[PDB]
Amino acid sequence: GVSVITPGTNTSNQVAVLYQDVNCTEVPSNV
Amino acid sequence: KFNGLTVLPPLLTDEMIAQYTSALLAGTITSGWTFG
Ligand SMILES: *[C@@H]1O[C@H](CO)[C@@H](O)[C@H](O)[C@H]1NC(C)=O
Ligand SMILES: *[C@@H]1O[C@H](CO)[C@@H](O)[C@H](O)[C@H]1NC(C)=O
Repeated sequence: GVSVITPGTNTSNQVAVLYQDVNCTEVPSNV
Repeated sequence: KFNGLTVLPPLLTDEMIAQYTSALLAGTITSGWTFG
């Protein structure tokens, strides 16, 4: 699954992304 | 693990919950009912 973490569009438009229980070496800065 | 089925982890780990119970237990051994 893929989840999007946002502070709210009334604060910012930046976003972070969680790839759930996926090893972070096979996803396709801060990893 | 499976087909479209996943298990999400709880927000509090087991370490955090054991920390909470040791804080309750040290509060009661040492202050009685005053800390609540
Ligand atoms: C939402 O926007 C309004 C006006 O743009 C502002 O007054 C309010 O503080 C904002 N809320 C947050 C949580 O930033
Ligand atoms: C992801 O794969 C690498 C390569 O084998 C491994 O070293 C790493 O431990 C894996 N991730 C986790 C969370 O174990």
